[PDB]
Amino acid sequence: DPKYADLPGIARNEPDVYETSDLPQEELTSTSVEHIIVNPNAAYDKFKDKRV
Amino acid sequence: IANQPVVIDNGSGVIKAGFAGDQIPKYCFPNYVGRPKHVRVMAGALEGDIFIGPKAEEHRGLLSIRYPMEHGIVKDWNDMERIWQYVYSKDQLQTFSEEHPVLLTEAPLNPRKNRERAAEVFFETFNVPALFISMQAVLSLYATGRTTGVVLDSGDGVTHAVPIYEGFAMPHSIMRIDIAGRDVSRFLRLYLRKEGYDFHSSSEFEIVKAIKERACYLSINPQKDETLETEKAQYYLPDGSTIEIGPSRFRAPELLFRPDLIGEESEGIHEVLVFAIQKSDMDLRRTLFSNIVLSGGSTLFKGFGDRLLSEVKKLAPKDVKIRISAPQERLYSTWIGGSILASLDTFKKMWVSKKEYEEDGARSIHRKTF
Amino acid sequence: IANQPVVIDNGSGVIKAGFAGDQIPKYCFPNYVGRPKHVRVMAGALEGDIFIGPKAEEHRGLLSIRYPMEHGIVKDWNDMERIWQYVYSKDQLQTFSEEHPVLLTEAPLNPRKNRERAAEVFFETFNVPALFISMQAVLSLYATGRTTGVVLDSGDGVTHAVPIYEGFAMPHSIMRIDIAGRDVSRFLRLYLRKEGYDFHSSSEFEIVKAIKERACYLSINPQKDETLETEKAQYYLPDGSTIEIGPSRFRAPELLFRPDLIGEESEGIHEVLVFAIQKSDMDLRRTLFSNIVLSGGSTLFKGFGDRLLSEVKKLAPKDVKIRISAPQERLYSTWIGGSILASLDTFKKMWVSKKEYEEDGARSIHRKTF
Amino acid sequence: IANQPVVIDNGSGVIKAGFAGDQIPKYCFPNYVGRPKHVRVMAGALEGDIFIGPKAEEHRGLLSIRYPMEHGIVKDWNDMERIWQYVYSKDQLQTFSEEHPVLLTEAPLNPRKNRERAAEVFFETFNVPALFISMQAVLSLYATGRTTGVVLDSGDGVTHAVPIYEGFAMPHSIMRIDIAGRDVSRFLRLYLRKEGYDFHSSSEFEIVKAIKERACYLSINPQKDETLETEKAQYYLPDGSTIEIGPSRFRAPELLFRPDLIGEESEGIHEVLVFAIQKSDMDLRRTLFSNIVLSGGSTLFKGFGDRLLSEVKKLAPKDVKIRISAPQERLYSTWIGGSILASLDTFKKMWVSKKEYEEDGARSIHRKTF
Ligand SMILES: Nc1ncnc2c1ncn2[C@@H]1O[C@H](COP(=O)(O)OP(=O)(O)O)[C@@H](O)[C@H]1O
Ligand SMILES: Nc1ncnc2c1ncn2[C@@H]1O[C@H](COP(=O)(O)OP(=O)(O)O)[C@@H](O)[C@H]1O
Ligand SMILES: Nc1ncnc2c1ncn2[C@@H]1O[C@H](COP(=O)(O)OP(=O)(O)O)[C@@H](O)[C@H]1O
Repeated sequence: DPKYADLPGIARNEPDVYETSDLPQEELTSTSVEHIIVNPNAAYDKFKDKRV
Repeated sequence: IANQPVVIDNGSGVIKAGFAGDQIPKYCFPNYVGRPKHVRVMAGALEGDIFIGPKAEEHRGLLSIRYPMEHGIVKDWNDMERIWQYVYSKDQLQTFSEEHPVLLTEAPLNPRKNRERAAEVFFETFNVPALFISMQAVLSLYATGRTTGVVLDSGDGVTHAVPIYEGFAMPHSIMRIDIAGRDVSRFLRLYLRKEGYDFHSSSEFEIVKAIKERACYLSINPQKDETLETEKAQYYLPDGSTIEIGPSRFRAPELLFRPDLIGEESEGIHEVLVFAIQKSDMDLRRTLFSNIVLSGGSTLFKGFGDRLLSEVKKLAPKDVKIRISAPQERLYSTWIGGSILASLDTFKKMWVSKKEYEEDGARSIHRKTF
Repeated sequence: IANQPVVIDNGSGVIKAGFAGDQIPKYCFPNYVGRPKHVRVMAGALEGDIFIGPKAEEHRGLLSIRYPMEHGIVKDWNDMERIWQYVYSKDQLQTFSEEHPVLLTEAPLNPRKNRERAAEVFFETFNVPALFISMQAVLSLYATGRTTGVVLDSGDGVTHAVPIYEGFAMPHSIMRIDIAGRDVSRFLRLYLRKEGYDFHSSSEFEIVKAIKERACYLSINPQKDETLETEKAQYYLPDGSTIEIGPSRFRAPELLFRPDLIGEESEGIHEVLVFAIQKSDMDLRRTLFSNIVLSGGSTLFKGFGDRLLSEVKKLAPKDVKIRISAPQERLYSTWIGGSILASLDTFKKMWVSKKEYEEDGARSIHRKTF
Repeated sequence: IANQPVVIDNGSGVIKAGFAGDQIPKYCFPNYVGRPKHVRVMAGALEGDIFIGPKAEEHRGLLSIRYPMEHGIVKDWNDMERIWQYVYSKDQLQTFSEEHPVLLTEAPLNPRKNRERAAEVFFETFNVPALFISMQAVLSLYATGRTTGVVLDSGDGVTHAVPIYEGFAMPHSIMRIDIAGRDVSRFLRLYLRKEGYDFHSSSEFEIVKAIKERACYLSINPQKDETLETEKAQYYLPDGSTIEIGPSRFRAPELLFRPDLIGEESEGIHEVLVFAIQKSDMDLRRTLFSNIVLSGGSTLFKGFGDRLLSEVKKLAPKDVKIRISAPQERLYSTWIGGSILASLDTFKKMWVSKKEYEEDGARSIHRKTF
């Protein structure tokens, strides 16, 4: 802005930025699989005792 | 010295990281090995100019991505060197190998020079007090809590079933197969050129694999569904480009059981699993029928297990109860089973001291892995 | 030891000059080579037989102006020296060629022979201690501070779509079309004869440029705004006369997007930039809309970027977020970015050492600029 | 039909035309698609407004010359129709589609869509009874008489070695690649701008192509001959305008072996041939070392195959005797080999009965084009 006033070869009424418009897995449930979860803390403390 | 044990998931497809006790792998990222495709002149580019991590995870078409793990077997150790340097990054760990008990994993049947070379790095550059390079299906045994069982794995160019029983020396019955989604997605690039889709780059391959993981199902009937009329699902690219599919989305995973599509002479990992069954015994076979584990990130598909179960039924004996247990997060489950074993303190026998590695190395590897 | 460099922002049509660290190029005037046209008679009649600046404006139709910069590519090297001498003079520099380091601007992919010719000047006739000449787009990026950026900019008789990103040398994607406002002014001269005006002098061409930069713009609709009836804006000539205009004022920059009017197989540099985008990467292309940099005094018009916005809207697909960046000092943005680099000690590695040029020259010149 | 079977010499850059039994393709001409760049307001000018033949092969800058085979992949269809109408021109044929058996040739892995378009043409517009679409390297094997061989084609934007062995379907082993001298000559236009030569027309590009085909070669020593300096021999324009040739004559075709000069990652197709070698088998590799064919117009350069010989010598192991075979009639080898195959009785079973084939859809010969 002050430099815009300084030099003569400077145009005015310039919205310098012009942008466009702006607006705003499934097989874990598969029937044939025997999908298992673990809770590793429990089984870990369980098998943890296996001093092998 | 017993600090927190490092859990090194040696993910060929997607490498994972963190320590034991962590119920989630803290750092997770694939086999990508980049450095810029172009050459920066003006400053503004990042520093290191060999990027792996968020920089690579945000600049795909900018870095020349490469892969040393030919069938999950790294050839450019230099890549791993920088990867392991990045393991202690300011974003990552900022610690020492010296400062921690470390644990490694390994898909069996790899050439001895691989794990020997890796151990050279971790006991020369890095200096681990005690370490061991375990297997990979045991992780899944922890995740399932089982001891008896067939464990299928899935990296990126490696997939195989691992028939186990309480951790017993059955290496003949135990199998290993190095083939997976790497060339399946490359075959998808073949499909692309088959119908004029101009795609050849590695970053372009990453995009292809993302959509592959996204838009690829598994029709249970092979040719009965392969010879149908396809809708050619117009996938709109992340850029926005509309791209159809065809039956190719399920055709490419058939290659994993139809190796003749690429011309490879193989059987289908389920048939190799049946061969492992044959290598086992009638009493133990039934257990394996009841105990099957699918793991590895490449196993993630739509209509995946149902189709493969049907194919097994096509090749299974008379009414034997086929049963496949499954971890929901096949990627996580592995690293987490490794987290369990790392948190398992019976590892005292199972580790390898630094001094021992200096004395024997290969002999210490075999004698401690057997 | 070095001294304060001089940020000299040249160009196809206008040169800007000031020292290092300054905010304003204290010596600005266009790029022209003027010299008398008449028979000198009385005493006091200014000798020198080449005049620039106040003498040029003072003797517009009295001095034959020359423009050897064939789209920036100059041929009157001797006169270039003299232009610099005019700058070297008590008027602008008040110094020597050795008393100060030099900074200069370069348009893309020009013939290296020209650069080398200038180096001969700068280090043999003139004796520059240290210099460096490069892309004006880079300097504009310094002014914007952006590193990731497609720089759309035009000289006076040169247009150039410059897709840059963090200094990455992407000359395949980077383009330039050496034709611009100089020819649009020549096209205005075409309009002059179209309305019967034989004002062909270089000074007459300056008047044309005055009205050009004065009364012209980009109407977003081409023929919906062209085919209608105009008012023929009676531009009051500075002579004290008056000439009407009509739609011609906004019709002239349509040629910049429709080169067929002059009979040129170009595309309207915005489309060339779209092709440059097509030479880039898919999701990175999306960022290029965000990485939109606009410059060029030739491009300083009403609804210029707005019409161009509509152009790209009619060209680019959805999910495209153009982020224009066109300040009021796009001319000086290059000069100010040069002052930024002048404030940078990176020039110590990025110079043009006199000594090495004396030793090798050409090969060293390209080893210095590449 | 009991007439002479037409052999379409569907060349990428130069699409010639002919029959069977003959040893000379009837008419030779490129992908030029001209339409005048002006308006014949004066009566008494020449008609057509679309130009194929001496009309365009005599006047170039007047016509908007076009080229739709995007690396062989044609995008125009209406123009192709007119080209085929011109195939039946007075000088050209004066025959019918029904009156003659026609044989089409194609590059491997092309989109089925193109064949569908061809079916529409020669089955709706044209009505060839005996129409077959084939490959291109098999033709070269017919001409050479070989059955086993590495056929390297050389188009304008298509080059790829075709390792064949007795017609055995090795699509995985055989490699297709679409890149050649088109952008090399365009890259030489980049050189032109770097040497001050304002040329932007396809006609100008054809003049550069005359230099390409004429004053260009492959220097077996890349940088040993590149880092030096030539005297830049002078080429004369259609007017006879003197223009230096320069080192470019060998510098530009190095991109064929050094694809990263344009930035596109590739190998230099000889290494892709090595990849095909890897896909083949050890002693069968030796056969193909002894069996290499060089067809296509772009093979014509000094030390071309010799430089590639040196390349493979820097690639192939010791005691590896390799043999190439470059017939003088490279493009005609495909044409004469097509004449050979079209002159066969077994070849009658290759195509499918015209009307029924239309009713058979396209998948039938799509499966039968292998
Ligand atoms: N939906 C999906 N389809 C196919 N592959 C997938 C999917 N999701 C993830 N992947 C794959 O995950 C794999 C990672 O395998 P991973 O479980 O890390 O095995 P490893 O640890 O042996 O590398 C990658 O090969 C990637 O292809
Ligand atoms: N308001 C304006 N409208 C149109 N053209 C202008 C305006 N101001 C300057 N110009 C012309 O546009 C050119 C500015 O673009 P720039 O890249 O600085 O050009 P150059 O490289 O020729 O100095 C100037 O040379 C000048 O002739
Ligand atoms: N003497 C020559 N030297 C180099 N290239 C040539 C020569 N003659 C013809 N050509 C090239 O032949 C190509 C024409 O493509 P063409 O060979 O017809 O495609 P295809 O290989 O599919 O038949 C162009 O690259 C042209 O430069």
